[PDB]
Amino acid sequence: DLLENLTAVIQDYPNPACIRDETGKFIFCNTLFHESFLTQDQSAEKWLLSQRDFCELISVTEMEAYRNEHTHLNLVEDVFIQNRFWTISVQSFLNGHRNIILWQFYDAAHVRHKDS
Amino acid sequence: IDLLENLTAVIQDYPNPACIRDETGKFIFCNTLFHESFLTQDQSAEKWLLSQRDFCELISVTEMEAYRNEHTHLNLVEDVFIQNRFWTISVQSFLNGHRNIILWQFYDAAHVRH
Repeated sequence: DLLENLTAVIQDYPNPACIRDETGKFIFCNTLFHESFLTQDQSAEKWLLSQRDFCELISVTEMEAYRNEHTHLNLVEDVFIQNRFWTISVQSFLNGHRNIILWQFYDAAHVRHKDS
Repeated sequence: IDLLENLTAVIQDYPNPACIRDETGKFIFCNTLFHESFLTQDQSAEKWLLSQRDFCELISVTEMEAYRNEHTHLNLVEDVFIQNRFWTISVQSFLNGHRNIILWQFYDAAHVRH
């Protein structure tokens, strides 16, 4: 199914990434997500809740991404986490009516905007 | 078990046009919405690309990404006019074995929060 395929992509993905469901559960976090963020033997949820400003930002972005903006690119830009600035894309995928939400973390300097 | 196969499955019925190109510039897969939005006459994606007059930046960015040895960049090519409307196109490279594949995803716009 979609979840298995997305997991396979993300686990071969060379930056931190994770998959969530509509309930806030972290379904899967890739190796680099663990190595970047989960270095206190802590759960992804505990990590998230410890990052006040980021949690507040990504919570709203994630709701916008999966409820409204399936055809818009949803980014949280230039957020400081774990001694670096990140930019995070948030995208939802449907399996039937089940939303599967992807967070992909990029170095903020590795995301470039440019007109046509 | 291919990265390419898994990625194809993810984007197949995803509600944005999206396509995958190989490192040489061949279209290797276009999703359903890509066909519906862009290939309405069953023309090749290759001919559709050649017809575009607003693709200078997209093409330049894609060439650079096609040869990258690291796969962590996201390039957003904003306000590309195709036919009669604007798209924002993201460009990402993925490792498939030892070669690169390039994913284009087509959005109505990018929404940035700080």
